[PDB]
Amino acid sequence: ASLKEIIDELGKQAKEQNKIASRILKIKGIKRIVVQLNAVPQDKIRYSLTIHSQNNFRKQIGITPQDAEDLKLIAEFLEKYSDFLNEYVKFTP
Amino acid sequence: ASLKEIIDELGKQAKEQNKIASRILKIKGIKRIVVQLNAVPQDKIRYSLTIHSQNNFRKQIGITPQDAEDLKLIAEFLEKYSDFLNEYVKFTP
Repeated sequence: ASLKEIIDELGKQAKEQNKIASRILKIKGIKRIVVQLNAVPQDKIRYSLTIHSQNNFRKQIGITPQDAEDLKLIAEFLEKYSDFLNEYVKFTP
Repeated sequence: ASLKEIIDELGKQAKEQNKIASRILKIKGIKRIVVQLNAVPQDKIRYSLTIHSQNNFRKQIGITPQDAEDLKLIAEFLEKYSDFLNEYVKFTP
């Protein structure tokens, strides 16, 4: 599944259910942080990326120094898809 | 306030109160993401860094492509202090 494909599936699902539709993005090279894409309905669908631990998935992530490389890789993912994303979808304000 | 100084103040406060003691870390160059250091008591004090939005401070942050640079700067902060931190404190597992 390409990013676009996941976007499209999560938008569809969120629209049909009128609730948050989420999916883990399998970004290469990330060791510990789990990245999840969410489609959030309002009126309208808005997207966000949330980060998560493995150990306490539903809780808020507690970052440690060992997450530095993961964080850079998330940053790089965002830049690589930035132009596409900003044309293709709208994010939570 | 140096990092060590904030660490020491948050450890002291968390120990005296038996509850989470938090403080925003004023890391230079970060535009939007708010970084907060937390001291969490168990038995023992464990530290975490959490990230936050300005707009929905208490909610979970929804990352967007515009946060890429902030994320890199957090990564760089973590690497710059990594050796000190891993000697000086213990993190949430």
